[PDB]
Amino acid sequence: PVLRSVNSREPSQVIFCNRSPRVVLPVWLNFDGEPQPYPTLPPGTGRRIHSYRGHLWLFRDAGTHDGLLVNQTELFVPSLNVDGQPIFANITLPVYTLKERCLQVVRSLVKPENYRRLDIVRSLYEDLEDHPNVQKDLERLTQER
Amino acid sequence: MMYVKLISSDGHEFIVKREHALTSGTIKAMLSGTNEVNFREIPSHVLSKVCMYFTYKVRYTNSSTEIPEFPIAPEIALELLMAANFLDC
Amino acid sequence: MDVFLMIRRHKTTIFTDAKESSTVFELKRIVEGILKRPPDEQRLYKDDQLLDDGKTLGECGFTSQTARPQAPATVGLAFRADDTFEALCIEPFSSPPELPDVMK
Ligand SMILES: Cc1ncsc1-c1ccc([C@H](C)NC(=O)[C@@H]2C[C@@H](O)CN2C(=O)[C@@H]2CCCCN2C(=O)C2(F)CC2)cc1
Repeated sequence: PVLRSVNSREPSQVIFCNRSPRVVLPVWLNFDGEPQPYPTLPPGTGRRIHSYRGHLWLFRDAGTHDGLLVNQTELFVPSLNVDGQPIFANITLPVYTLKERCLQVVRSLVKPENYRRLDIVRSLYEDLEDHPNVQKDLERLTQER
Repeated sequence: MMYVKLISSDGHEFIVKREHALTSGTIKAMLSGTNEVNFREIPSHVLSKVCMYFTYKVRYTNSSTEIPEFPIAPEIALELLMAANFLDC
Repeated sequence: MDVFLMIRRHKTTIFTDAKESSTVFELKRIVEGILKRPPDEQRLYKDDQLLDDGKTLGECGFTSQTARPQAPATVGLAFRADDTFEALCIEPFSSPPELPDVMK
C-alpha cells in the first residue's frame, strides 16, 4: 500500500491530546498499511505515548468512527523531538457539514434495520447506511496522493 | 454588512449577512436567479437552526481554538437533514 | 469578545454579532442599518427587561459563555409606532412533529 508507516525504529514521544467531546480511537497504519486500533481516550484526557518517526496515525470517534482532526488535518506523522519535547497531537472536531452532522444524529437514534422506515427520499436513505469507515477513507486519501 | 432575508414556510423572516448565506450554493443560485428568498418547504424551527449553522461554521473554520459540538435536537433532526440535503449545506 | 445574537420582533429575527464592550445604542444602530428605524424609535429587551442605551452588552448579560455562535442570545425588539411604543411581541418558531416510533 501507499499509506503505511515507515519502519524507522527512531523513537518519537507524543502526547495524544483529546480536545473533543468524543471518545477517541487512535489508529496506527502498520507497515503493510493495515489499520490497527489502539486503546481509546476519554473526552478531554491526555496520554503520553511512544511512537516512531515516519509512522502514520489517524483518529476517529470510538463509537461511530466519525472522522476527527489532528493538528487541523487527518493524518499525524510523529517528527523529530527537540530538547526531548514530546510532539503534541491536538485531536479536534472538524466543522462537519450540516448534512453529515444530521446524519450522525439520525444514525445515533435509529437502529440501521429501521433506516428504510424513515420518511425521506431514497438518496438520503443510502447516505445513512454509508457509515464513516477507516477502510473507505484510506482509499480516498491514497488516491488524492 | 450587506444582509439578505430568508423566509421560512410559516412566514418567519430570518435576516442574515449576505456573506453567510452564500455559503449555500443553492441559496446563491436562488438569489441570482434579489435579496430575499422564500422557502416553501422549510419551517422556522428548521430554518432558524440553519442560520445558527452559518454563524457557527464561519466562526470555527480554520480555527485552532477547540471547536464545540454543533447541537441538534432529535425532534428536528430529520427535517434539518432534508433541508441540509436541499441546501447542500 | 464577540457575542452572537438573534434580535427578534414579531416574525423578524436578525442574526448578528457584536463586541461584549459595545452598547445597547450601538446595537440599535445595527438594527437601524437593517430595518430602517432610528435608535430613538427602538426599544431593546433582555427577557422582559428594558435595556439602557449607554450600557454595554456584557453588563446586560450577553457574554461569550451565554451568546454562542451555535446558540445565540435573544434580544427583544419593540418599535415606537408613530407616538408610542408597541408592547414587546415575539412569535415563537413552529413546533417540531412527534418523534417517529423508530426514533423514540
Ligand atoms: C495507552 C494508549 N492510548 C492511546 S495509544 C496508547 C498506546 C499503547 C501502547 C503503545 C506502544 C508502547 N507503542 C506502539 O505501539 C508504537 C506506536 C506506533 O508507532 C506503532 N508502535 C510500534 O511499536 C510498532 C508496532 C508494534 C510492534 C513494534 N513496533 C515498531 O515500530 C518497532 F520498533 C520495529 C519493531 C503506544 C500507544
